[PDB]
Amino acid sequence: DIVLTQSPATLSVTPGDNVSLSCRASQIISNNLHWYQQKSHESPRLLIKYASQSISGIPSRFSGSGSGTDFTLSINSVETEDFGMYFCQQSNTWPLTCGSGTKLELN
Amino acid sequence: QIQLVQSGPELKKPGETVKISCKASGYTFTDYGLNWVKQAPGKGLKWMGWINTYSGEPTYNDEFRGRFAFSLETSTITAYLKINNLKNEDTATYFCARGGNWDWYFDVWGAGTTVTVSS
Amino acid sequence: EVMLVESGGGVVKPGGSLKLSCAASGFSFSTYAMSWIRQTPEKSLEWVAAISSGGTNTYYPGSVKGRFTISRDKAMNTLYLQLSSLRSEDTAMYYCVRHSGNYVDSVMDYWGQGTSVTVSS
Amino acid sequence: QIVLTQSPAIMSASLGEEITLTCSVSSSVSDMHWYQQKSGTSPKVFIYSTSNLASGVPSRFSGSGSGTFYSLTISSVEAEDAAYYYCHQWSSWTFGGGTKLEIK
Amino acid sequence: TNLCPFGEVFNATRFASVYAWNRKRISNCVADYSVLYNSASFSTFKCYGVSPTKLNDLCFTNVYADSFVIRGDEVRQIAPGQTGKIADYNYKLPDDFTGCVIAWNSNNLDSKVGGNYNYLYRLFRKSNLKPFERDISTEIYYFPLQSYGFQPTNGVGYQPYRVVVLSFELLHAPATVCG
Ligand SMILES: *[C@@H]1O[C@H](CO)[C@@H](O[C@@H]2O[C@H](CO)[C@@H](O[C@@H]3O[C@H](CO)[C@@H](O)[C@H](O)[C@@H]3O)[C@H](O)[C@H]2NC(C)=O)[C@H](O)[C@H]1NC(C)=O
Repeated sequence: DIVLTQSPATLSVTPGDNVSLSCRASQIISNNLHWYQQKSHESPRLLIKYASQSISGIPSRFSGSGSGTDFTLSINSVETEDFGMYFCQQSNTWPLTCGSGTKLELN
Repeated sequence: QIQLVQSGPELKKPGETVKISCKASGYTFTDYGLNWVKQAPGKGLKWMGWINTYSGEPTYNDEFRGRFAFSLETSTITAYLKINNLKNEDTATYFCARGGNWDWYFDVWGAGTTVTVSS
Repeated sequence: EVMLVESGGGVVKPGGSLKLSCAASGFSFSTYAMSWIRQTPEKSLEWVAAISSGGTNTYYPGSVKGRFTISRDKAMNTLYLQLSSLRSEDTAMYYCVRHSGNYVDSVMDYWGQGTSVTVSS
Repeated sequence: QIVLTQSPAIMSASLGEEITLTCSVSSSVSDMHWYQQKSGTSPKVFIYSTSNLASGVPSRFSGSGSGTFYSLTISSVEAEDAAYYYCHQWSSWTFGGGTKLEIK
Repeated sequence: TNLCPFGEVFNATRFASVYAWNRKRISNCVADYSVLYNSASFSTFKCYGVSPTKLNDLCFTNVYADSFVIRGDEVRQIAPGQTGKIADYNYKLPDDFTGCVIAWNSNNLDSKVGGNYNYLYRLFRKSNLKPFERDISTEIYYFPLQSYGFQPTNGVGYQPYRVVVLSFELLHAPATVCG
């Protein structure tokens, strides 16, 4: 099965910066990666689907691109509530599995 | 509205059996199956396997093979989780996620039951 | 010679349950597939259940879905079909058939005698 | 889904005649079996794979057909052959309406 | 001792449709087919030139794992020597096909009560087709790419049967896949 490594383990941002994130795989999937964001001790939500598209209710800076085996989530000019834990999980092979996790922290 | 109302917290002793409910509403129950996610504290998520929302057959992960069961009755819109032989390491939140039967992204989630086990 | 018998067909009021059992004798049991067909009082057949050779795959139509749980036995060379949560139309004569191939796709050669279950009062 | 229409409900055939029995499908299936049931006994098999004959049945029950049409041929009708006849394919969930062959 | 990635073609969420089947070329593997054969969760395991217990201990150079989704009634006609609605317009095998065809029942995933209208099959063509060849040409013949009308309660011959078709091949090259 695939394992998903996020790097690095933590971040340190000031509000208003354009900083991107990294989720790399161990198999090559045809853009079947999604992206989740979980705050403290509650349920995560969906941000973008299939690593390039997006759904309603999402702020405009949350967009991702790139297919293959290395994928990057790009957020620009971040907000004072977008911080927390961010997740990537793939949907190509079985069983489904999520990434280890990063922590978006505000300086 | 579309939501997945859940059960409340639990507190068991090692050797018991829990039953966690997850009731759906709004959307028609046959178009989208359900999932289960075990979030160990300070850890990543794990996909506990899905359940076909019409027929009722589960499909477990390769790691949660024994000691689990995905029951379901469709007279009332309600799906269960049954955990046999509770051990010391199964203390986590257990969400239920509305993953589709053609897409497999967990679109709309629930609340989660922070179950705890103690001697 | 291939020999199939049936039993358990009684009377249950609607809402109750009943278990049948088709005992097989005369062939290698764990290699061929079996299925259960009911016969309406207007004599129109339809499947209610079908199980493959290894007991891994079960199929039921949309009219009896969720309650008719078929089961195969390895040891004592019988075959159980369990029914529950009956309705007013499910009174029928229930045969026990055997396929010739190791899946459900092949034809049904040997048939049982068939019990008649009645839902009334 | 699939429905199996057999028209009419009862075909008429006095002895010595050659009659055929129909079986049609809505969506095109690859083959169609043929079952025979008398009044009071369990049904038995006559023809599988649209042309092959089952065990212990005389050599006048040889049908044919493909696509959306499957025919059941009997050359010399005998008065013992007065039974309800069903055709049923793997992809059905429901048998045909059943046609009983009577002797005029 | 590295084992062949069969998990990327036996364990996939969305198998492609029959007219646009995905092909995965395999080389420099070690393929223990006894893990495949002794799984017993497959419906039709037909082999067409090697015996299904004998296929372990002989080498090859490149084996193609074609894979697609067809109706259960049509799994038999992707054998060699049979021509039907599937086997002359979508996927046709040559008469000296060397390999095993593996299929099973998959009513769990690919079924919705309103329908699963995304698996497509080429109904009409101008002429017949030469084996091991595909054509994604969605031009008017009369729109040819009709979809399978799938349902959870439709028929055991009309449930989707996800079939992966191996294709062994030995050419003038050093054979690698032995096991
Ligand atoms: C495709 O995925 C399925 C899972 O959905 C794979 O089935 C699982 O395969 C693993 C190993 O490939 C089996 O694990 C083994 O289980 C035995 C106990 O039976 C254990 O002692 C071993 O140490 C090992 O962990 C697992 O049992 C099996 N599960 C089922 C339900 O079959 C399947 O192998 C995959 N297909 C491939 C790789 O071609």
